[PDB]
Amino acid sequence: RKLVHDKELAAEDEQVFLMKQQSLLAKQ
Amino acid sequence: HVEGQKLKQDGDSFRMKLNTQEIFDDWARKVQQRNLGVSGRIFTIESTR
Repeated sequence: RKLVHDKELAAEDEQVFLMKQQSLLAKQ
Repeated sequence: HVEGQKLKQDGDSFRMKLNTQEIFDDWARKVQQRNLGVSGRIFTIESTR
């Protein structure tokens, strides 16, 4: 039956989004 | 008439008080002082503590 195993569906955190965005702005 | 001459003097005084060419010059100088240019970049992360 291979129960669940749905890749742990979750998005990047808004603080994590802020971190990645600050990284991009540094790259900008 | 003396009254007409006095009225002309008063109107000239009001007009000198209301030149406003210097006002337009002040506005143009303020624009020159501003002299901004932006928006080549859109998504600008304004990261502030």
